[PDB]
Amino acid sequence: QQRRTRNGASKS
Amino acid sequence: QQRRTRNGASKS
Amino acid sequence: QQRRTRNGASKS
Amino acid sequence: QQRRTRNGASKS
Amino acid sequence: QGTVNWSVEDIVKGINSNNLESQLQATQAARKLLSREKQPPIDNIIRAGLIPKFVSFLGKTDCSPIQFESAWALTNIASGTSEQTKAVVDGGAIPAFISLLASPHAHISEQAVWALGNIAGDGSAFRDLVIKHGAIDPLLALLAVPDLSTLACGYLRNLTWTLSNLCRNKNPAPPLDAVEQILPTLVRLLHHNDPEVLADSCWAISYLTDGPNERIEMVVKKGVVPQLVKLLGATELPIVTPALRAIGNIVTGTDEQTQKVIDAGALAVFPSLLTNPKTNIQKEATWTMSNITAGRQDQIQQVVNHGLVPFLVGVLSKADFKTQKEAAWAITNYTSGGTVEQIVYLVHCGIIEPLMNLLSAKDTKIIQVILDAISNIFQAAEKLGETEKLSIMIEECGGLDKIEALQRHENESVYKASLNLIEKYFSVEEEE
Amino acid sequence: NQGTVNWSVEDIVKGINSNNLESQLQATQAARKLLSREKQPPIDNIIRAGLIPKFVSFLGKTDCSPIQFESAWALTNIASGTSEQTKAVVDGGAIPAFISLLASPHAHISEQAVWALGNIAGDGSAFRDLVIKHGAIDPLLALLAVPDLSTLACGYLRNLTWTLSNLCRNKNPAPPLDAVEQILPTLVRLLHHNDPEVLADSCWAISYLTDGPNERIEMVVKKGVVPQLVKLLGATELPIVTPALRAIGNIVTGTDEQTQKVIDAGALAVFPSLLTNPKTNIQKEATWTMSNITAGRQDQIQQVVNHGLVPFLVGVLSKADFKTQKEAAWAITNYTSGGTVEQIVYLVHCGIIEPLMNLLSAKDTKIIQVILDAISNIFQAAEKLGETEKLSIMIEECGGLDKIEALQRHENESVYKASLNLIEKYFSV
Repeated sequence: QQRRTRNGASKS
Repeated sequence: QQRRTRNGASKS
Repeated sequence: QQRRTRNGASKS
Repeated sequence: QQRRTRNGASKS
Repeated sequence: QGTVNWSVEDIVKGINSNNLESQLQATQAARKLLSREKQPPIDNIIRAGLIPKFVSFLGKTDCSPIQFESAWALTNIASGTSEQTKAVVDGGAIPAFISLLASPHAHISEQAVWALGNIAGDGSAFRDLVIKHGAIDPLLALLAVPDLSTLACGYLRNLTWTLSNLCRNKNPAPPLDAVEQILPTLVRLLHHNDPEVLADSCWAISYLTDGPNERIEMVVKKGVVPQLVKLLGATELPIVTPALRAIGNIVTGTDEQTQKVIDAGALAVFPSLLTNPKTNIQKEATWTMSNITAGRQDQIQQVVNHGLVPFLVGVLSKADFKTQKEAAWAITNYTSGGTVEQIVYLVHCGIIEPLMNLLSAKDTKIIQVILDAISNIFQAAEKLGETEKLSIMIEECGGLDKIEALQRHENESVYKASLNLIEKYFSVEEEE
Repeated sequence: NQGTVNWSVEDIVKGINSNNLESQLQATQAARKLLSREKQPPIDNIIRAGLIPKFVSFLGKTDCSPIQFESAWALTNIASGTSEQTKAVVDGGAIPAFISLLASPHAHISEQAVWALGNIAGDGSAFRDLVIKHGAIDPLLALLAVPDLSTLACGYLRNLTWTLSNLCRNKNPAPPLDAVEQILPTLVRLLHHNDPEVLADSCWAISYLTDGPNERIEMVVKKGVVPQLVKLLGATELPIVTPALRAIGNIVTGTDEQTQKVIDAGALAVFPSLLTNPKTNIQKEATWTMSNITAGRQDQIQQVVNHGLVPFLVGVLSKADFKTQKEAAWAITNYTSGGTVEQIVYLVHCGIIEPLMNLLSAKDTKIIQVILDAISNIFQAAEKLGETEKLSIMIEECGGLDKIEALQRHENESVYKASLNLIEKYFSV
């Protein structure tokens, strides 16, 4: 699982 | 990065 | 560890 | 390396 | 029609005069030129050195007309390029406009609000300058009334919009001090009847939530999520778009903040969002769903219970590639965090073939994402002894020939990912 | 033109299409000189004149050794040109004609046939497989089938070895296995010959056959060629070291067992000179090989240590060009990845830290990941030893902390996550 910002990068 | 824009408005 | 071919990829 | 023209000995 | 006007030379002659009337006529002719449709000679007006003069007129409290005309002219100059807006700032316009916010003439006050809005909207730099001149206290004071419906419609809209620009832009983001000071007023405007006020308010909140989880907490702590979800189900697109962005931003936060969106009933309206005629809304909504399926199992279960999985499968099947990529992500997070029983349900919703069809894509990232999903699903199959069943399904969707083709191809993750799948789950005889 | 030499193509076709053998020979001679021109020989003009099939037919005339020779020379030069020009020779059916000429009692004609086949086979996998399909190998090996190779002329032996190496060259597809097993035994012999050019060509052939899957590597290795390859590795002739190093480099991409056979042959004793060779491409190849060796067992890493190679790797990492530095970085990562704690402590003692940190400034995302992985591995060994603080200070004294701090604002994901992980753990308050 991986949350991502609107650019599809990542949050973490 | 990521669109939908409306920052400057001119009065006509 | 990782063995690589001359092109620097990885041993398939 | 791959081929050689003959006189001689070269590459073409 | 749509014409007329003076020369920039005549206006200059008129403003340099000592007759107040002559200065007013010139300032009017200025406003006519800068307001004309179109190609106004902004740069020429600047070259004349008229900005400082306009700014000095803003202080002419003994003449409301020239204050108004000057405020208008400067607004239109400030509405242009950064270089043009900067000329207005270097002319000392900012503190002069802020002084005008408290004018007994509402229309002059409104114009100053507008002007400050264009300046702050230029970027975080000029935004911070506006805040550092103490523009916030006067602005909020104008909204410090019992009932907002007393204010004029255009007035309230301009104020809401200008505030939203004080919340806009990053690197740096607005000061926490300013955000904390503005938020209480923003909450009020979120509950106003006017669509444009609601739009600008949602935009303002989408800005403030577009950052670290600490900034998201400031917003959510005021209890705005329920209202945001209400505006999510609006029929008018200008409201839904920023509302969805705000919700989308909040969901990138923690599992706790995500839960508040779910509790607010956001999942009930997402079917219309995932099937919205506006492709940009589908991408945005699919992206949000993917960050929800990255949460806890209990959160994944609420996605199942609200019946969103078939809609997610739908996006994956019949959407533009950009939206499909987001869907693919949502399913990987789903299969990664989901329980075995949640993955079985996923397979029952017909995920495989749409998933395999994207395996023919030209994008490398989406392929990695899909192989991961396939692997996660196979892992759940092994705990059921249904490995053979799943393997059959995949070749019944033409998916095997697609995995076979990925045995070649560039990139290293696709090599081992594909190679591991056939060895564990297929292999034997097929062609050589 | 006129009754003179240095003919026009028009005069050559006239003489060749004549019914007079004397005039056919003169024309072919004129054609051979022309194709033996120093600069821009008119190959396309001669092809476009349709002379190839006439040349190939002459190869069949055992009644006239001279025209057989001249034609074989002509075709050899055409076959030497572009793939299109080589193809024109093949389409003219020249291959089976050359093969028939290998058994000629005229050695100088047999030699020229070997040469021709070499050029054709050298064009690529396709034409190489054509030559093999026409059954060229048996006749070729039959020429080398002698008790003592020194009886053959040096020009004759060098050609055979070279042509044979081209039958081993190229991939997609590689040479057929049965053909390789047929050639290898002869290849072993030529590897033990005394001529440096023969040795060079032999080494190239081995480097080709080993450039592939582990199965093809085992074919070569179980012939016991590794010890000789290592001997050729320590030669002074660069033309021998290069292919020998390539062969060794290929073998080491295989299994740990095969790698051990390289180490048991004493290859690690010559690598100090290879890693400091004046030619930059030798250092790269040698550092690449070392990276694959340090991807092996801990006991194999220990032999890299025992032969004193670590300070040389640190050396390459410090002063070599970026290309070679990349290979060196990989060697360190594999080392720290598979090594024991004690082996990693030794690595730090050899001063690996500062040279590693300096490469974090490089404009290459991949090497940055590699180094970050190496540093992380070292810290893990420092954890077990309970000396992460000592390692932290070292990094600070080597100017490393500032660079890891900069990689936090890096575009790549693996770079910024790895950096963050290191600061929080070891460089917090």
